[PDB]
Amino acid sequence: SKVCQVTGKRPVVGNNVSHANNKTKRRFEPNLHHHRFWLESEKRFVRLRLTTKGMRIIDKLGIEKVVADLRAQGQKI
Amino acid sequence: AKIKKGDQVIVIAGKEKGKQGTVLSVSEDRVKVEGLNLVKKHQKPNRVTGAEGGIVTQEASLHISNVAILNATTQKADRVGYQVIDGVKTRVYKSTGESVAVA
Amino acid sequence: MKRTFQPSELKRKRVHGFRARMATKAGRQVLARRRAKGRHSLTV
Amino acid sequence: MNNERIYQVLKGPVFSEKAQVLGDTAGVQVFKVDINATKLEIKKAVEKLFGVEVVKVNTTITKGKTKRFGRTLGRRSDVKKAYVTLKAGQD
Amino acid sequence: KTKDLREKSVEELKALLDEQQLNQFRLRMAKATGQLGKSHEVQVARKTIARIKTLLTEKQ
RNA sequence: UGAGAAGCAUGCUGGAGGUAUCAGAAGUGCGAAUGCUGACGUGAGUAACGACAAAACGGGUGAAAAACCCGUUCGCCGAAAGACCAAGGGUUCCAGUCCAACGUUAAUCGGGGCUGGGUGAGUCGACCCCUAAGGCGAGGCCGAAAGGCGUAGUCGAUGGGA
RNA sequence: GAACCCACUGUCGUUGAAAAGCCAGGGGAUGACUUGUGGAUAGGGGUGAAAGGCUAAUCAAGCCUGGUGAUAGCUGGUUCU
RNA sequence: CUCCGGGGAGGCGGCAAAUAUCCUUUGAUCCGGAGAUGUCUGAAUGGGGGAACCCACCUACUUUAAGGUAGGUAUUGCAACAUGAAUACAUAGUGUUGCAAGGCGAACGAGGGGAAGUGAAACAUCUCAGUACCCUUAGGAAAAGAAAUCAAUUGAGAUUCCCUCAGUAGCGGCGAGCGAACGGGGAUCAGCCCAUUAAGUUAUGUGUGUUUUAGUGGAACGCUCUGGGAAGUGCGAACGUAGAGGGUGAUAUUCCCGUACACGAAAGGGCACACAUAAUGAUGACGAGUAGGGCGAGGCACGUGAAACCUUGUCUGAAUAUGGGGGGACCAUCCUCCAAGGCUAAAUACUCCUGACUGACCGAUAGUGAACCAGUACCGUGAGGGAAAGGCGAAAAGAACCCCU
Repeated sequence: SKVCQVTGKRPVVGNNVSHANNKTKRRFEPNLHHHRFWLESEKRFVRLRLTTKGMRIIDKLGIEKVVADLRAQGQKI
Repeated sequence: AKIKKGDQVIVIAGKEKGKQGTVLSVSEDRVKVEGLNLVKKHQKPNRVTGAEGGIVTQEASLHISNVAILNATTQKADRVGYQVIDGVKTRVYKSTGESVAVA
Repeated sequence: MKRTFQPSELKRKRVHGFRARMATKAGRQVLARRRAKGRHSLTV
Repeated sequence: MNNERIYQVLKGPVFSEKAQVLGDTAGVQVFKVDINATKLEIKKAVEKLFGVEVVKVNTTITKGKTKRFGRTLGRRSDVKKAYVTLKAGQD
Repeated sequence: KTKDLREKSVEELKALLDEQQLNQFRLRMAKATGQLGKSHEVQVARKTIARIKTLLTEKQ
């Protein structure tokens, strides 16, 4: 499913609103994609499915911290 | 206020009120008394056992509330109570308190 | 003339049978509805 | 082949014209047996309980009839029969 | 008869079990043949087997 | 008896409940809605009795015989109106006994009611070993959830194997 | 030109023997052939040598149950003095 | 079937009589409690499969022929242990042991998705309506909850439910319609913690109280008339802490079962209180990719409106107590509060069920579809649809025997 491993973002629902104010169901999707990160402490590449906000959090906190946090929630990475 | 299988009772209601006899059987709320409440059965002859039928006479059951225990001392109807004498529960006459005379 | 019902026991059991109903979620709801109504026969 | 099972194997004899003819002419005994009994079980039960020697066993199953008694419909049970051939002249 | 069986030991009980089973089969065959007037002995044996089994379970 | 919706008395039937007065509440009044359920009329003892292959007589039984049984004649099918298998049905199979209902008539007859019998395998078929189309599918990939697809496998005869 | 598969004409039948048939004639009959068993495609979808044909005697949008006692400026009916 | 307790003359369940055989005062049938047994299918879990069937393996014992008994053999998640590639360390993978889960069920709760018929006398904004329906998942309740909340005499003091405020202020093709809050009166009342860790809660065992699962005793009426039968007529009595109800050949406080009242438990369960032993609360130590902002949407009674406040799909992005949030555009001043970490009873919602009682509720075309062998017969490939059918008599005393056929 389209779920980010770092933030938990997922598609949401909303409306298309026309100029005549007709309303139609739509979805908003995350900016999801796969990326490989070098885990030094284990000497290996780890593949994650995440958003660009997830990348910003990784740049802010470091990859090993995020990996430990994810393993703390029972994720197999 | 039970009535048992060998008691001497007197009929207090019905077509045979005023007569007495010996209890023959007690089942549910119906009682059979010897020599009272006779009916005529038209028994059809039985093929398998022979014993050709006929008109026979036999007793019919009455409602248990229509008979009363007979007190031998006074020859009157009476009610029945219970009393614990020694360690045994016993049936007694309510009118006088004497233990019921077993026959 | 040829009529609509041409019986075959194997086809009957494979389309409407107990294990066929149990295999899907909607079939399990069918069985639940018939148990609730009290049918004496759950399946063909 | 436990003794309990051996005692449950056989149910009773069959009384009929065919069974009587087979018994009188060909040394064949007809038995009613348990619906799950096997030929080997029937053979061992007969050998143990009647003290004879069995040549071969033949079995058949007849489905029970469905009859309407009163306003209700009922079905009888299935019955299994055993044709047991005895060696030479026995029983 | 239950106290009579309860006084007994395990070996005697397991012997009586087989004897009662043989007797039950004999009774069934006799009734099926049709040389039996009283059928209450069938019920007596049938209940005796159950009593012996209950006592065996209790003792072991 | 009263102006009316109605009231009062009493004979017969019936066999255990009914209820003044004044208040109170309403599932409170039926001829129609091609209204709803049951019963019964008219048509009327009228149409019809389901392939135009076809019947006749003697004897029997029986309350009763055009239709059942036995016999002597006549006619019809014969690439099916004969004999088998699969599928489907499930006791309709055989014997004794009965004729209310069922049988487009009667019935002593019956695929009808009741009672009792009857299906015997190493070699026939199934089960079993093997696989087709296709199904399911450990991990897996994808998807708001339910779920979709699919690898290794595992099922699946209409086919191969004493 | 038989079996088999079709359905061109006519009489009959139309509360039928039959909710599509019988009879007399008719077309194909080694092929783009007929047929058994088991599978696949599901409703604004399927399939169609194409007629809006077929999709369980139902098709210009199948059937069942729910929303549901839809709405009807329309028709009918509306009970003692 | 067994043990314990109750009870004291009959009994062998019903349709369904009778027969026959039996059991029982050496304690039967029956009633209550605790055990024993408990085939096959079904989450079905050894593999498979057209549910109630087909085919297996392993171990211990046993049999002598081609077997029997007992146990084990599913998947996934977690923990430990063993083993183990590309690849040297490793890791992936593989296996064993232990623990846990899956399914079913009325309503109520929380969350993820989400219509149209209809109204507007047409219809697209709007309404219907976050309704119907689908999906996931708790508990006896759930959710919420201890102010970065309201108010505006500088006052109140967590959450939830009811009455008012009020059809008011507002929103709205300013149409049809939608519709608050402040304040006041009630129900119930409670606060406690962030690494040495609190209130509380859940299990275990013990000790007290209460209740529950059989039961026992339980008063007092006679004459007379009518009558098939008296409980009804006439006359005269008795009990009452009992004149509730049901039955008895017609209408009974004194005929029967009962009723007021009094008494009762081998054994077992529920609730409450106190204590003890675990666990949990509790990976959490004052809250940064956070508050705020641009773009697109959703929620607020509030439809972009002068539109504050809350949530976020996308792009960004602070200060950090000399600090920060709110008071319905925005600024200044005043007042008030401390977000980016948690736990918490009651007042509230419901009835598949069990016991007692009640009705200006129905009385067989009514009341449940179903008073009766009913979700049955019957209809349909299937999902599904879905009936009709109560009454002899107080007691079978249910018509011996004769006659027509």
